[PDB]
Amino acid sequence: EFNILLATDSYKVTHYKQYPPNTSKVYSYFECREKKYEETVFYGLQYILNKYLKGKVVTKEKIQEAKDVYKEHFQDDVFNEKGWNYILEKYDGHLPIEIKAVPEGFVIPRGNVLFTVENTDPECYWLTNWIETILVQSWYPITVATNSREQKKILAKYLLETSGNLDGLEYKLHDFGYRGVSSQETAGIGASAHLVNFKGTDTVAGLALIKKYYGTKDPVPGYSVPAAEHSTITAWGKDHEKDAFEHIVTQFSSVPVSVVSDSYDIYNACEKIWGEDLRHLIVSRSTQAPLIIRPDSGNPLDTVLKVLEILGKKFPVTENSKGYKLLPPYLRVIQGDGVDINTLQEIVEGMKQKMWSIENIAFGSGGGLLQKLTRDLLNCSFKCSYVVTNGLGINVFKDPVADPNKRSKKGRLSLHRTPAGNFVTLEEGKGDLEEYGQDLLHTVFKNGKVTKSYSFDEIRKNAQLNIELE
Amino acid sequence: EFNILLATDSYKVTHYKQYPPNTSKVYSYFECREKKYEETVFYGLQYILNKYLKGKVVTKEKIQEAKDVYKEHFQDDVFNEKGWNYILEKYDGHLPIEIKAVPEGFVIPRGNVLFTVENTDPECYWLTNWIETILVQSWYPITVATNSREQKKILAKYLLETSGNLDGLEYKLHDFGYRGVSSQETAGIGASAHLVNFKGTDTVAGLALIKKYYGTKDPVPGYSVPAAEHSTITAWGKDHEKDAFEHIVTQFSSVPVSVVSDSYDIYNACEKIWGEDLRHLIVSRSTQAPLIIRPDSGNPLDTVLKVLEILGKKFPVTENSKGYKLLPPYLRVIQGDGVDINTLQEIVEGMKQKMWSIENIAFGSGGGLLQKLTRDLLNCSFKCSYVVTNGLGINVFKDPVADPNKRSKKGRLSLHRTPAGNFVTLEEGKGDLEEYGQDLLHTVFKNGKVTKSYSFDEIRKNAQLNIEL
Ligand SMILES: O=C(Nc1ccncc1)[C@H]1C[C@@H]1c1ccccc1
Ligand SMILES: O=C(Nc1ccncc1)[C@H]1C[C@@H]1c1ccccc1
Repeated sequence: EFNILLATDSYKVTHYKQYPPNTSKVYSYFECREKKYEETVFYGLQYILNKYLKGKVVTKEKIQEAKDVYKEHFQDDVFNEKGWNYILEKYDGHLPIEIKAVPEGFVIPRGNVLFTVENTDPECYWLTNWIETILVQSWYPITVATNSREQKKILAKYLLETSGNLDGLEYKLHDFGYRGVSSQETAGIGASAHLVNFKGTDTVAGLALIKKYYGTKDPVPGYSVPAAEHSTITAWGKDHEKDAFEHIVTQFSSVPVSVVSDSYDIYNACEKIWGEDLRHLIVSRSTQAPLIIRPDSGNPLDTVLKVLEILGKKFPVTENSKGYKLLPPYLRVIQGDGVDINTLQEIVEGMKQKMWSIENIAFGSGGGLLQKLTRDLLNCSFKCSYVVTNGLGINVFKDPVADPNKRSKKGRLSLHRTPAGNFVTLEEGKGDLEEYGQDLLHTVFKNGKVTKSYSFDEIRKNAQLNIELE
Repeated sequence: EFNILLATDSYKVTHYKQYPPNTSKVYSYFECREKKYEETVFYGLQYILNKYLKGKVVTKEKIQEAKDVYKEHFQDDVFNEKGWNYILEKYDGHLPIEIKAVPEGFVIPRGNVLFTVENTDPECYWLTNWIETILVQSWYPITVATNSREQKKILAKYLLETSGNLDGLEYKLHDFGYRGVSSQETAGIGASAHLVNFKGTDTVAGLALIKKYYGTKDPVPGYSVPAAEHSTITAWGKDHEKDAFEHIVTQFSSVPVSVVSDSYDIYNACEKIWGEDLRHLIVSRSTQAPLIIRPDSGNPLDTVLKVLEILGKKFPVTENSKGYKLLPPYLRVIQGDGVDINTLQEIVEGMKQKMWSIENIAFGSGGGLLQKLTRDLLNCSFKCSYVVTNGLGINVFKDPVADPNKRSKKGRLSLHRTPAGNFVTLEEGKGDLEEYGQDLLHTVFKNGKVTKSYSFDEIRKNAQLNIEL
């Protein structure tokens, strides 16, 4: 049982006593603060609204539980029982909050308002920032989606250059991160964010999240193929690696199959086992059912290049129309060790310099894709910009003397199109002057109800690369 | 509804067809592989066993659900419906698996077996590695607990050096990480791991997890105090920072209170607002209720030193018996911006060089404590080391030519004390020779039941520092 009264930073329990007396409104906003990663994919708020914020989220039992915990946690009675009881009694436990947000999947430059939050009842001035903690966790799906999309840009650039098209782009970066994230819940959220950009995942948790909170026309948003792990090779005994390989490709003779080949000696496996002993089982395969050789150790670039060099001398290689080398269609490689945005770039550039088409390769990324990310990467941050006290609206902000990068925006905010068609965030309520047309934010949550939402299909469309659009 | 059939890496769905025919046993183990972090705190498995693995985890509906998902996900029928149905029918959906583990809270050098997993029914040879993905997520609480403990070592060293004792050590690193982690579930897990070493947290989710899965004799495992955020200062208006400060310290006059002081100018706030205008509200406070000034921007070391310098000239400073400067007991500082294990070390060393006692300072850490960690830090890894095929046991392993650091252990494993009192992992079933005393791994899970559990108090005792001991 999730309890929103226990889902905030402890200190926020004490904030209702700290605001100016007679404050009726606290209005706050989220941005990926300006400080690469020049643009961000807005994704993941819909999950939070539906799972945690909507409907009757306050009960008598939840109030009592919070009261009991905080009494011990603070060694003192500081919890706002009356304020929560008010929400329970007046609104049947629905949060009197309004949230406006940019559409999910939208690609927005850094330093723009992405969503805003304010209380709709003056008694609940304290509620706006109570829910900061839970809303700020949107940093994670935003950051995974953004970083995944940046890798898609790299792949698109090199695939286009070496092959002349973008065929298969959406399968070129595969999610291997299930074991390498910090929890089951994180796995689902992160995998779903990667699927905004790609269709390949082994993190099964992502599928159910998308189906429940977003939805797609297709039965599932992501796909995989049969593949070995070291245990299914090594279990055969060291002297029987060939027997393992033969068994596995024969079991999966009519679908693609990935086979980890570095259990003992990746180079021997490629040149002698695949390239000689079992070559007859590989050259007979369909182009719809390639063997995908998987190295998993060594310097990622050096190993990929050597694997390709080996395979190129054992199998028929062609030269595509762009002048790049191409393995036969029944044979491909996947590099799934040590892959992050930096090493991805290094590998594709190294392949290009050695005249290997990016058609030859796919990438798997685990920790690099879903775990090795923090809220600091995009400076995802939630701040109060406007309050009303004694009936007077005041534009408020922070501006620390030793770090201008932490300055926050002032007043009521709105998001607009500029005359050149770019985004601009207007501060100090200046959107009301109507010199920049209509506010692009939409009300997505109001008084316990989700008022606007997006399918996963629409999110994917919003998050497309320009090069995909053209 | 969590469905264990959907809680694995997709490729594992296909592995039942890949093992050698006539394989009746797959035995696997977890270690923090040797490659700084020389010893690791084993913590978090009990959470996973109880939340996800125990009891009736297979149902007819869960089997059909997985069958339906995998058909679309693979565009093919590759799912082992028969194998899962066997578990449902024979074991009432309880997993025929045995897991043996070192006690939670134990501090073990890198490269040792921490837990092992094996099937208890020959039909379920494939199940051992099905659950690799979910068990390997134990890397997270192990790594948080370990990294938190390493920071405790740094704090203990410098606190002892500058003050002569370790009073308050368990409150010196406070968890600020709730907003900076990737999910609600991660928040609870990570916060609980930090609480193995410390008692201060604002990540409330950690308390409920500990209460549910571990338990403590005291009502709660972690504590906090009232504190401001920028919004409760800035809401007063730029020209009214002093009014906000005054209101807040007066509201919380008899308890400790942390007040963020850098909204506009941290140095002005310390020297003029706290140090002059409101000084009378500070020097009147109890030792049990200090003002805790909180900078939150600028170079962490430079800002801490400048804050201390300012306060030292506006408030009476003493020199303790070790020769280090000490603020009055009603005034302390907390640095809660940009703190990780590296910058923590930098700050305490810088303070020491400038003759400031570590008694003066506490640290808050958020992303650095709970998020900026990966499975690679301690090389947490799960590997098959033993199989039985055609009734014969075989010791198995990987040993990639280009990376000896990825070599895995061979055969049946056990963990023992050495004659000098250290730890050793015995391979190839050599523990059976009985030359190294009892195996330190205990059965914690067998056939759907959690067979051995630890309280959070026991875990804390096991994870103590030597200096504490
Ligand atoms: O290579 C694989 N899958 C694959 C390959 C090519 N296209 C799609 C999926 C799986 C063996 C890789 C894997 C998957 C999940 C975790 C760890 C390793
Ligand atoms: O300083 C604080 N708490 C504190 C201070 C000293 N001892 C214990 C807790 C809270 C204001 C810090 C905070 C807490 C949670 C998230 C972000 C920032």
